[PDB]
Amino acid sequence: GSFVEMVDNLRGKSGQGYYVEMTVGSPPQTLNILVDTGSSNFAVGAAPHPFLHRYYQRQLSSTYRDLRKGVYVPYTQGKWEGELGTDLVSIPHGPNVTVRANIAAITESDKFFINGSNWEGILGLAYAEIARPDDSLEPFFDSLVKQTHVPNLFSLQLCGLASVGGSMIIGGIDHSLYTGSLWYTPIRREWYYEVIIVRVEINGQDLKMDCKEYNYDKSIVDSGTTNLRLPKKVFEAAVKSIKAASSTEKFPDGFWLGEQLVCWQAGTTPWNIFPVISLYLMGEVTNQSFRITILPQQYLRPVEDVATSQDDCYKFAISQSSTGTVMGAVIMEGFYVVFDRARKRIGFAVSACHVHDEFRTAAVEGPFVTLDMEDCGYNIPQTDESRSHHHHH
Ligand SMILES: CC1(C)Cc2cc(Cl)ccc2C(N[C@@H](Cc2cscc2Br)C(=O)O)=N1
Ligand SMILES: [Zn+2]
Ligand SMILES: [Zn+2]
Ligand SMILES: [Zn+2]
Repeated sequence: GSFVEMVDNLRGKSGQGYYVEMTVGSPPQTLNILVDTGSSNFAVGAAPHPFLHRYYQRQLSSTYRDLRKGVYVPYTQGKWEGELGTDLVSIPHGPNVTVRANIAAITESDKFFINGSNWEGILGLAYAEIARPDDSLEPFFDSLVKQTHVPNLFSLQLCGLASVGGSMIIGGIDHSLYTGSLWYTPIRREWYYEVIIVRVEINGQDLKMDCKEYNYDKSIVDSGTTNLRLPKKVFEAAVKSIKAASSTEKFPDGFWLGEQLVCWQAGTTPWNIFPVISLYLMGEVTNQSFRITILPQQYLRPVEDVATSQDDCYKFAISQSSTGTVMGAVIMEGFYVVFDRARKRIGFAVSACHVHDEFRTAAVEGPFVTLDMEDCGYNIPQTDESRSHHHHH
């Protein structure tokens, strides 16, 4: 389990995320577990399901312990529930260690497991504050670091239903996985991997919004979300600008809504008419920022259709949010992303696995200096619910 032993430890399907192999219990049960930086629970399918043929069998693990407490996790479009416990956990293609970690055994779920996902669980890599049922349930990566000498850092190379590969390096940075500059942006608060967007450009034109609109009500880096997701005012601005550039094509509404493909004749897709998008992230130095630039190849995603082998067909992978900006697989695929928990920051470098345009490339570039501008962070109104709960830690 060197960094060479962790290179190419991820796999996935397109638009259904990336998974890593983990062994739970003794004797080991090997399971394919989705890597999810936008959540904080380790949870694994643990009863029969029509879309699963393997799951975690608690009864076959001699080292399993029941915490005698349930957890229930509702999402916008489904849910899971289960029994908490602890078991022994290792990553065959990751560090050479075993840890005792919390595991939610998923006993029931709705619209969580889909047809041909090929993962049987979720590895929440975010921080304790967002773990269910409360932040006292220690997340997997926190247990890894407290129990071993593994450095407090991990990095993801996610390479661009269709197969996809990648690398999760645990406790390090592998220079083979990126070229050129590694740029860091501060983690704003340790809950999600929350960051601050100071500027957005579409083919060099500034959206000119109050910078707080970009981060309303947060901006996060989330490997468990497919799209780039944008607060509604920002989404409208961006689509208006993207439509302007590509105006030689008049797409149906449903395309802009992510509901419909649009096609061209095989090999003739007019990429040059779709703009690059640059997101400027707050730099470590107080005046500075740096930009990540994504190609339209990143935000226009291919689906090989069924009455269409003659055609190249695409889905628009930028969608509206009412919960902030989410930089999902659409952003991360271009990049080597370093989650530097130890130093409270997130690095970006251009990935060595590159989905590149004939003329242009996805880029990581700085610094850019701002005499002033602003605090671009948004302060989420504090509920009485969140104010009262004690955090004796
Ligand atoms: C992290 C995870 C699995 C959490 C989740 C829970 C539920 Cl109930 C439904 C969809 C998702 C979900 N949706 C992704 C798409 C997706 C479905 S499976 C892996 C991925 Br990435 C998204 O909204 O972009 N992601
Ligand atoms: Zn293996
Ligand atoms: Zn108290
Ligand atoms: Zn607490």
